Amino acid sequence: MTEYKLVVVGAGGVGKSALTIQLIQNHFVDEYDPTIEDSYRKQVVIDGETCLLDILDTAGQEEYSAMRDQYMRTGEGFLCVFAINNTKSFEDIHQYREQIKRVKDSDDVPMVLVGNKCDLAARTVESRQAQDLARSYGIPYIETSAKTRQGVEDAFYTLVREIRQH
Ligand SMILES: Nc1nc2c(ncn2[C@@H]2O[C@H](COP(=O)(O)OP(=O)(O)O)[C@@H](O)[C@H]2O)c(=O)[nH]1
Ligand SMILES: [Mg+2]
Repeated sequence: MTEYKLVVVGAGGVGKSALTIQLIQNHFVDEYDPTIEDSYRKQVVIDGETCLLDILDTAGQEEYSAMRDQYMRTGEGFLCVFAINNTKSFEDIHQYREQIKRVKDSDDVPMVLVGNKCDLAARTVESRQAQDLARSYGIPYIETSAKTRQGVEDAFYTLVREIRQH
């Protein structure tokens, strides 16, 4: 049984928590108390090999924050969540994809830019924009929607596949 860390990072509201709890409790949550920071684990099987995945769903909390930075150095999988129907999450992934290079002090993490909130018609972020920003860094782009587990499997799976190959 291997152990991988899903270092999640994105805008506060894209649906990072609702995505984690979904794979765990299995239910759409509209308010999972944004004022809560804890590590959510999950034992599942990727492809004939069970592997404990310590999901790291950071929360809000302002002021001093040294535990979130320490996790950026310990975990390895980076699920850069970005709500396509928000736009601010996109600008949040631009800078969020620099501090990761700070912590590890290098540009070679199994990075993964996911676009949450892709189960609606209001598409403020066209796929061409996320394709020109993610493809530029050389990172895979996927879709996700906690409102129906749509894409949640393509993100978590492709994440363990990037850490294994590395
Ligand atoms: N339609 C839709 N709304 C979502 C989705 N994920 C989050 N939201 C909305 O965004 C808000 C924040 O969700 P939540 O996951 O609790 O916040 P987070 O912890 O910052 O991700 C909620 O009020 C939801 O209505 C999703 O997959 N689909
Ligand atoms: Mg939250």
